Amino acid sequence: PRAELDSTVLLTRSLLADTRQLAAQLRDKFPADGDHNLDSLPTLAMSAGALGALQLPGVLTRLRADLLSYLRHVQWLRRAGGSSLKTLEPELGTLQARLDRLLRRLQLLMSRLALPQPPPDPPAPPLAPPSSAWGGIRAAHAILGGLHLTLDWAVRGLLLLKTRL
Amino acid sequence: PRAELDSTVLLTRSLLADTRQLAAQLRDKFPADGDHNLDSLPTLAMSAGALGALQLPGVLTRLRADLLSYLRHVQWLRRAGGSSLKTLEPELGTLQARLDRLLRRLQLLMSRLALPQPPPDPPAPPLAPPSSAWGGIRAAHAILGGLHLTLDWAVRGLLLLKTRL
Amino acid sequence: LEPCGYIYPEFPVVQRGSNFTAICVLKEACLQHYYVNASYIVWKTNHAAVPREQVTVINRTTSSVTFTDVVLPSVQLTCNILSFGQIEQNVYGVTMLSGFPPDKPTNLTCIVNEGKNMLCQWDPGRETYLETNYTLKSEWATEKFPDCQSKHGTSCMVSYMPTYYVNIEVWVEAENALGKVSSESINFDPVDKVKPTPPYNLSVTNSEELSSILKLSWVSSGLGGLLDLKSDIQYRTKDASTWIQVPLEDTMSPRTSFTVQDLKPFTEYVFRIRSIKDSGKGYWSDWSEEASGTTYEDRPSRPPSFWYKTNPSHGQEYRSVRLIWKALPLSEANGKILDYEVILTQSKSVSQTYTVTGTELTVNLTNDRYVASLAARNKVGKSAAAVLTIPSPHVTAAYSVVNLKAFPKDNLLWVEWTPPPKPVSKYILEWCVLSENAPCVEDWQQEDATVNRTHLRGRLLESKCYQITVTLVFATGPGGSESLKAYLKQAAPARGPTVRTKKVGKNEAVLAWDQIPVDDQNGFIRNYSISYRTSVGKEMVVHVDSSHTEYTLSSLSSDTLYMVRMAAYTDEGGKDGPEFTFT
Amino acid sequence: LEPCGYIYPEFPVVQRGSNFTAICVLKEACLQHYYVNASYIVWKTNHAAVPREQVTVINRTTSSVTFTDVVLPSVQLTCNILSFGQIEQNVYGVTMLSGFPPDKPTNLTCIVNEGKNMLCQWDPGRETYLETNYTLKSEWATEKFPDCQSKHGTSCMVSYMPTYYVNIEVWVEAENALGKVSSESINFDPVDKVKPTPPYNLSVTNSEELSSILKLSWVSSGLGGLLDLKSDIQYRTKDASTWIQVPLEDTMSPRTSFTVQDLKPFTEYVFRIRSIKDSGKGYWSDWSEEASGTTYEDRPSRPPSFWYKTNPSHGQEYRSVRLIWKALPLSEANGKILDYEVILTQSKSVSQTYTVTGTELTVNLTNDRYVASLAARNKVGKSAAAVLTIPSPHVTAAYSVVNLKAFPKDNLLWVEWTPPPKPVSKYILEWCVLSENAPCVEDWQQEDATVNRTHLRGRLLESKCYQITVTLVFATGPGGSESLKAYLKQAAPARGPTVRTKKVGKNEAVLAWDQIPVDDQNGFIRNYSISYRTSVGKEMVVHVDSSHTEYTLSSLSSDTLYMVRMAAYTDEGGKDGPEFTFT
Amino acid sequence: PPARPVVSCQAADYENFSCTWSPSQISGLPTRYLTSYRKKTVLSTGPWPCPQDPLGAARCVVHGAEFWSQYRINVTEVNPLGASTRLLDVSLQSILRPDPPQGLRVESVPGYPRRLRASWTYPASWPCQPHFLLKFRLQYRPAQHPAWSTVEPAGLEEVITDAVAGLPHAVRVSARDFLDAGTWSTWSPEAWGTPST
Amino acid sequence: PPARPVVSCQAADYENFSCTWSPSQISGLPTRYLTSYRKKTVLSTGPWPCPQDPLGAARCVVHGAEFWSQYRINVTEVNPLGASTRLLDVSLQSILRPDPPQGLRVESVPGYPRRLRASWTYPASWPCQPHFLLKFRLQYRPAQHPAWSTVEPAGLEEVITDAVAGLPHAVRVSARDFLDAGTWSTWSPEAWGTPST
Ligand SMILES: *[C@@H]1O[C@H](CO)[C@@H](O[C@@H]2O[C@H](CO)[C@@H](O)[C@H](O)[C@H]2NC(C)=O)[C@H](O)[C@H]1NC(C)=O
Ligand SMILES: *[C@@H]1O[C@H](CO)[C@@H](O[C@@H]2O[C@H](CO)[C@@H](O)[C@H](O)[C@H]2NC(C)=O)[C@H](O)[C@H]1NC(C)=O
Ligand SMILES: *[C@@H]1O[C@H](CO)[C@@H](O[C@@H]2O[C@H](CO)[C@@H](O)[C@H](O)[C@H]2NC(C)=O)[C@H](O)[C@H]1NC(C)=O
Ligand SMILES: *[C@@H]1O[C@H](CO)[C@@H](O[C@@H]2O[C@H](CO)[C@@H](O)[C@H](O)[C@H]2NC(C)=O)[C@H](O)[C@H]1NC(C)=O
Ligand SMILES: *[C@@H]1O[C@H](CO)[C@@H](O)[C@H](O)[C@H]1NC(C)=O
Ligand SMILES: *[C@@H]1O[C@H](CO)[C@@H](O)[C@H](O)[C@H]1NC(C)=O
Ligand SMILES: *[C@@H]1O[C@H](CO)[C@@H](O)[C@H](O)[C@H]1NC(C)=O
Repeated sequence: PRAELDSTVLLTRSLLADTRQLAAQLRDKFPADGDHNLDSLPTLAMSAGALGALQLPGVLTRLRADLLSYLRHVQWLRRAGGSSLKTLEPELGTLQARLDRLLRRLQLLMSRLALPQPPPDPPAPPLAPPSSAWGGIRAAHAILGGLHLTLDWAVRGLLLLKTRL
Repeated sequence: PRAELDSTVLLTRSLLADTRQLAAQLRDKFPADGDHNLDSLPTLAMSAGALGALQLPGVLTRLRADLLSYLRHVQWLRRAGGSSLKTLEPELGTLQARLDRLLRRLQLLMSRLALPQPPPDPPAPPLAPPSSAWGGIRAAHAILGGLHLTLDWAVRGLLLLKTRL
Repeated sequence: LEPCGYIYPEFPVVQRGSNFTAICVLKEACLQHYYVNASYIVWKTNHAAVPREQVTVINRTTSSVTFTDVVLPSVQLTCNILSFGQIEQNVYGVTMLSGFPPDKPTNLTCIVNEGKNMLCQWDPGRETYLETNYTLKSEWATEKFPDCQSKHGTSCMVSYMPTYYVNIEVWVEAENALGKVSSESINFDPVDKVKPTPPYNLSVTNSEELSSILKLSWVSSGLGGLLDLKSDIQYRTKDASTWIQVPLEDTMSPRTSFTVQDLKPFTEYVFRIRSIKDSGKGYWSDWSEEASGTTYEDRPSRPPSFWYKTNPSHGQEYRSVRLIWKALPLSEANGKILDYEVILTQSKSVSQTYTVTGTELTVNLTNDRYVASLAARNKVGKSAAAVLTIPSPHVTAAYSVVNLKAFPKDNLLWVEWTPPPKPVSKYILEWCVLSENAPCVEDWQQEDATVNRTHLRGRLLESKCYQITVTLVFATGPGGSESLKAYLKQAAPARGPTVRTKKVGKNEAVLAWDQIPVDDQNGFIRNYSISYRTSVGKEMVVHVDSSHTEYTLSSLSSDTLYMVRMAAYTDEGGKDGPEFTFT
Repeated sequence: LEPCGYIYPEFPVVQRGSNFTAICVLKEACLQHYYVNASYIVWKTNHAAVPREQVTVINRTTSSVTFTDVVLPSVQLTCNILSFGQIEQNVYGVTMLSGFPPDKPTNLTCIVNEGKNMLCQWDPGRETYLETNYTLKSEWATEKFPDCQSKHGTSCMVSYMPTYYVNIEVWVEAENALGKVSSESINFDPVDKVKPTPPYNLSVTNSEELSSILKLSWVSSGLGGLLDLKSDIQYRTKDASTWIQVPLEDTMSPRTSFTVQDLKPFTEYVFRIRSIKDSGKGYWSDWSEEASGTTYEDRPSRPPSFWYKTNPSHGQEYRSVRLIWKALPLSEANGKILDYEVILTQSKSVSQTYTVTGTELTVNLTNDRYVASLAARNKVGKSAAAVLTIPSPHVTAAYSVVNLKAFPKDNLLWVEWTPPPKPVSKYILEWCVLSENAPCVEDWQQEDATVNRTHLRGRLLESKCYQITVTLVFATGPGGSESLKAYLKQAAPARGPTVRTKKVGKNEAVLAWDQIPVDDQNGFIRNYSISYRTSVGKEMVVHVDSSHTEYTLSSLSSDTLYMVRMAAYTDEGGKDGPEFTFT
Repeated sequence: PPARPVVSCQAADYENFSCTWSPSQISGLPTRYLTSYRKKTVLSTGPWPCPQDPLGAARCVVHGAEFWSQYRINVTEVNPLGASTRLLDVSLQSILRPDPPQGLRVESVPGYPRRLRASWTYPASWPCQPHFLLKFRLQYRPAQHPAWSTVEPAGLEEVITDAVAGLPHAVRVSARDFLDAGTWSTWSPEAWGTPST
Repeated sequence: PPARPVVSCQAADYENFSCTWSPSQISGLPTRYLTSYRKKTVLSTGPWPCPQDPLGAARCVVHGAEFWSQYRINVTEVNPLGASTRLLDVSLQSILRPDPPQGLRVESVPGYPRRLRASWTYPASWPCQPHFLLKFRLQYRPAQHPAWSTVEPAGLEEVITDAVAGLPHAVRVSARDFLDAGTWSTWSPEAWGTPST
């Protein structure tokens, strides 16, 4: 599956870079200061030393859960944030579509590894629409930053895996 | 209403000319020989000398009935004749839309003349779709020829009227 | 914990140059959580912190920023708090918009490009700095047409087919957040506004019968002749840029062809045309492409210039007569000169006839008197015949010009003479460059009997001496030929004179010189200056009239070496000759 | 009464060049109504009636038309009946189609223009004469992408974003009524197929330290450096069209700048670049725009040509020495020549120094021996110093060239000489046009000590006599100057010789003539021919070597008028002089 | 049997048309013509005997013909060799051909040496009711110059604005139904007119 | 009261960061520093006392810091004039700055007078685990010519293909996290190498 692994790596690197660009763009046209966080976003809470100790099932499970919830939040932004987000289009939709591409790639990789296929998690309850356009922008920051960190962790962990295999 | 009368005249002349062109086009790309007639089309059966004797109500009633039934047949062609008729597009739709424009103009003229407004005739039963594309072309010929004669009669009669008023 | 606060108003649209107050209200819970009061609110116009224009007296939870002369059209104003007095936390942000309410659009004008949807345009007015949805509304008495929305706010092309023969009513509605305003409605029949396409397949034909006439023809679309179109036709000689205009009243009715008259009998012309509705409503079409045609050639109006020359053939019964003529200019040829017909009549004898394509004919005539005749034949027919009585060689010329003069004027060598008392039929003038290294190559021109002064029609050369000859032509033949010399223009001599001593004495020396060759005299030699000096004495100068060829220096010192220089002068200055020395 | 009949088959698609049978079947009711049988069926291919190819034996109600080699792609075949045997009534009509089933498309190739959708193209094959819905199918292991449908059947640009890093499988499906065929599927990663845009903001900088070196720099999009792009760099001297190529192995890795070396020290160069994926997969980009730069100037490599001239100033303690030099060519200037520094050293005395921007320096030197020095200074520094020992006027030259020759070759005036036995430091050559109307305006050139033959570097004129001078330059100063005369090219004389009689006798005449002026001799006069004749006698001809200036005609008839003509001849022919006569 | 007779119909006016017939080849026997017409519809109207000229000529006039309607003519030769029928479909709107306009006059225009005034009248056969106006087409050229300039004047009068000064121009006209029914008439005879001084 | 102390944090490695502090202005009184940090979340995690250097220096080392997580530092001066607190938000992913690469060597390439081989090593402070690789950026120029050519080599070795024959080139390198976390290191010292004959 090494061609699957390097392909996934490169796709996640591309996605990371785009995410970074979009985040910077947003930050620069809509400067917003301090911490904008959503309680519903997944939290990374593991050490650099702990990443190095994980095993394929937990790695790939967390990765899929994280990226999928982010896909949900992204869709929610684009639908519900209203006007403002079009300022960042087509880039948002591009992000999202590469993200669903990457989730498919990960599912296929899990199939090739013949791991226990991920549970059929019931869908998350629908996200309450943002209070206002400002809340939408806030959401934008929080989401994109969390996605950035998620993809950094993803990339690093997948590279770790590759040394195991 | 003389400006209404000359306007209607000129619009019917334009429509006559277009109809003529389209008829010739059809005849030349789809040569079809002899008599193609629909029993459901209105029939003109009055002498040149009889036209000269008619009075506004009958003139305008017949004209509206004739043009309106033709509008129905035209719509029926365009929907139902299938593929072939697109060969004659946008010309058909142009014909039809000018025809509905002319029917509106005639209704408005009747209003300006303060004649008894035409009866609310219940709609004609839906025309059975043509048996085949060939039957559609046949219909095309019959309809366009009847429309041509209808508009000749219309023009002449409206000019007759104008000399009365 | 909900959003720490909200800014009021949320969507402030500020009339440009007016003042604006924004208020940021924090929720008590945000305060007690971050341990701040409204004094810690920090206002930023985008990145740029507001330099404490804001005031916070309103109350513990409330801060207000006041802007004066808000100029930037779009400012992301954000309300932040210095959480714990250190970490600036964003509370809220609003895009402050500023601009002007739209001007009522004026000069709403629509045009129907033949075969295209109706286009309407307007003045937008001042810059609004706000997005304005200029909507072109249209309707007529029974239905409203689809709204056409301008992309750039200056023109919209409707989607619906031009509704000819119906009085539509159309108006522009301009909308922005500050206000909505509608133009005046214009009530018009689009048919009156159509711009016809230019005529096409423009073509011209000439009349073989009628050189002066060209027939224009063109194809007009006329929407299938729907529009009776009148036209405006302009034409010019191909060389002349200035478009002549056909009298516009002549094209006032629908036509496809027009017969232009009074054209030059053989000249190339260029034509263009444009069309408009017969009633003159709407707009003139663009001009057609240019079209060109040539008036059919015609009989040449004037006989060619005709003259004869004879080499002296004394002692022969036959004399070689070189008949020569100059081709008719196009304005006289009026067509393709195919051949010249020369007829020779020996008085009462049978007239000889010759056909010549060249410009000269050499015929061995007898010494008898002859009548020459010359006609120019084109496609259509022969010109009038030039007639030239060739006298017998023994007939002495009885009359010659008198008081013949020639002078340059306007860079042209003019010649003038007194007519003889007898009726001249025509004058012939002949000229050649005088040279000592080359023969007299003659050129010639013909002048009418009424002409008494003319310029030499040829490529005369400056600083070259021309011999000029004038010969009167009577019905009996040429008269006596007077000749003189002249220059078109002069210059300083190409070389000075060469001095040689004819005699030397104890106190005198007879200088001699040879006249400068005419090939080197660039003008009329008016005089010579002779300068001479000893090895130490002052140089003396003597002026000598050009008629003289010798001069005797006098009062010279004996036993003294003298150096002599000599220069010859024209009207344009002179040239020093070589220095000469004698003892 | 339903449609009188139907034609079978209704939608015949005929394989081109095959046969086809159509049958028209009439309903009994149509027969009995129109009183006809199938014999009255009339077949028309559009307007063109079928010339009774049809056969009707089938039965009373049935007619069949057979076509052989059906060629027209679309024929409105119509079945008509001669109602009552007179009025042709249409029964039915079918558009007979003919064509070919599609060729399987070959050479399916796709390219991803950077920042554009994936474009794929194929060979359509033979003309089918039928509308073919060439569908570009694409899929990968989990999903099928939207079908891209070609408008013209040769290329389709998909709508979806290029799915980099995924092995897509794509194939073309061609469909028409005759048959459906699918290309081979190609399985490829689009990333390998991207064509990068050319590099942009191409720029060049020179090294002030290192004239020979230019630094290229460029901006590569690299999809945000997504693609590691290697590049191919070509450059040329601005004048030379032939693009030099940088060794391609040197650019094998991602870089933004490259240091081109071994450039000419002061020359303008043009550069262009193109890029491809580091792995060399995909396609080379288009070339960038050209960029230009100039190698920084450098110290001039060679001292200017240096020489001196003195007007004879006998009887003065000071002599005006006109020092003169020729500017260094760019290949030697290597830069902007700002000034020339001339240093004059009077043996042991203080050396004078002068700075001169012109090419000549006039200095009133004493009669003492001087050492001249000349250096060319540019921005960077002075060239090597040219050295020129100016001898004292009394020093007689001890050695001169020997066996000096000059001859024209290759349209060039070459000069050759034997080196003296002493070591020459350098040779100076000088030349001027010989004239009797103008002075000897000299020109000059410098030759190295090793040079023993050279061409005169100047705009020498054909048919003009040049005096040539060669002066040896020793460390002690110039040697003796040998001179000779030569022509670059000859022509016939501009004028012949003028003949005059020196003596006349009873049977002899001593002719005399003056040599043609050198301004009119266009070459070396080799000989003269003298021709002389009486009024009736045969013309005799005598050839005289050009060295002679007089000849005695002998055996002349007494009391006889003789006419004499004389011509002078060069290697390129001769020119007759004026005729002369004597008794 | 007799061959199919040749039959042709023409309409001078918008309300009558006439049909004439002749044998392809003479039978050589006493031959009667039976002639009839009927209106055409889809699948009164029945056959009416057309009124043959009382002169006994081979002509019928259909008086008061329906203008926008198709008629089928039935000429039948009957003789001891058996009947032979010619069937011909006729509609006035297509066979109509106006007579040439009558009384073409061309007059010099005073003070316009380059202009001519042409005028004519409706053909007497055409009663020129306001609903059955004609449209006229006019051609003019110099006497010798054969090329016809063509114009389509409105009404009975046209001013030729480009007549060559002092050259006699021939003028001729043709008429058609203003709706372009039928076909253009034959051109009238040529009329001669000279532009004013 | 004491002014807000100045605090700054730096991370040499992907798993520890250190913070140093100093007074804005000396109070002139016996002053203690109380220093603490806590993890940041949405609305264990509580404040941990950072281990100050046993030397008593004004420094804390946060051992085993969470890499993708924000921390809030709390430096508090406490003295009889009352406390003064500096709060600082730190994340390694942003403050990280690798040490310069060590042991830059430049060697002539035999048989390639226009080429130089540059090689270096990971900074010892960076354990260069395969998931925490660095990306290196390298600059080279002739000794006197000041303009730096810039390349971004892959791995610890680069062949400079355009070194000016026989001119000593100075070379320097900088490092960054391969994902472009943090910021580029300061450039290494310059190394000298001469192209081969
Ligand atoms: C055309 O007219 C002829 C006679 O004018 C018709 O022929 C007659 O037809 C009837 C009815 O079929 C028969 O009873 C007669 O015997 C026929 N007479 C002759 C002389 O043939 C003929 O049918 C008519 N045709 C049409 C199409 O109307
Ligand atoms: C068309 O035919 C009708 C019917 O006969 C003709 O009408 C008659 O014409 C004559 C001759 O001018 C008149 O005397 C009669 O009074 C008209 N009416 C009747 C009832 O006979 C008519 O003239 C013919 N031509 C046209 C052009 O209409
Ligand atoms: C930063 O740390 C200081 C002390 O290191 C905290 O101040 C103490 O806060 C507690 C709880 O509010 C009080 O009981 C103590 O009396 C305070 N001590 C001093 C010396 O002021 C401070 O609250 C901390 N701040 C944050 C944001 O964590
Ligand atoms: C980061 O901090 C940790 C925790 O102290 C350091 O790990 C220790 O490093 C020392 C010094 O090399 C070793 O002797 C110990 O064995 C390491 N582990 C422990 C549990 O103390 C680590 O070195 C620091 N630096 C880096 C780059 O990780
Ligand atoms: C503070 O002032 C604002 C603005 O007038 C007002 O909306 C708000 O209610 C005030 N709050 C209190 C607590 O007085
Ligand atoms: C806000 O707090 C500061 C410091 O605690 C105090 O000086 C100021 O008066 C307060 N402002 C209000 C409006 O209460
Ligand atoms: C058709 O009718 C004609 C004439 O009535 C006859 O000669 C012929 O045989 C008939 N054909 C058939 C197939 O019955």
